[PDB]
Amino acid sequence: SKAIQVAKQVFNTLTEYIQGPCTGNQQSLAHSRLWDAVVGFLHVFAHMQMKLSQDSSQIELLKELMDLQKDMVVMLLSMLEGNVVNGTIGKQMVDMLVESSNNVEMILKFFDMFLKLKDLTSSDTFKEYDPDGKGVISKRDFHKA
Repeated sequence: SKAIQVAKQVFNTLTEYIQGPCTGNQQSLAHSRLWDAVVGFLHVFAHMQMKLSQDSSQIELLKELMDLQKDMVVMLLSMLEGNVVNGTIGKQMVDMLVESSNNVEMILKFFDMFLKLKDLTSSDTFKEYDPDGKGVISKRDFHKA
């Protein structure tokens, strides 16, 4: 937990060098080894989000991993805010998505799991499946539903 907070707080002070769109300060950062640092950070997130979503002892930890995951993309959102269309900084950001192809799809397929959780719970074909409604359904009837 203490190793994430320093990576989060160093990510915040990377945004503030960029945000008010000082264009030279995002030229000289796009030519650095920033992209190598954020390529490896996704590789942590795609693997870690599965295995810490197995017990409630890690779900205290996973919120801090989720919080850094939000705090990473706010930075590279702030690199894009001076583009035109086929802009240079727009091109390289696809490059660290293609040179990091295989690992960005684990989190997208991870977010699809819990986004469908609301309406299946909000579907009356499921709402009266085992119970009427109390805080309890089943495992085997929850399986087939």
